[PDB]
Amino acid sequence: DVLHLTQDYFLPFDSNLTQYFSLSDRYTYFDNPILDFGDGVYFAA
Amino acid sequence: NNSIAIPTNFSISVTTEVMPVSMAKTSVDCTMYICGDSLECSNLLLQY
Ligand SMILES: *[C@@H]1O[C@H](CO)[C@@H](O)[C@H](O)[C@H]1NC(C)=O
Repeated sequence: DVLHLTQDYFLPFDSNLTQYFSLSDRYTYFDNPILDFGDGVYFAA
Repeated sequence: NNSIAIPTNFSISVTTEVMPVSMAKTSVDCTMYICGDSLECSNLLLQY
């Protein structure tokens, strides 16, 4: 029950995420490249 | 005990009086005064 604010690595609000397609159920060249970890990654599938 | 002083003539005088009313309004930011553009100082300042 507090209102805490902090400085840390976060995903910025309303940011643009790259869309990758995956689905031998592989019709339109569904694959995955090597991405960049950076200092933190948000993965939504 | 039996003498009085009554004036026979007069004058109109204009006098000036100066009075302060308001002063300058000042706004102070804790950031870019205490720490400046320094994220290391800004991280420690979040507790204040
Ligand atoms: C997506 O967002 C980023 C950061 O806000 C911006 O640099 C980029 O131009 C945006 N792309 C499109 C297509 O809106």
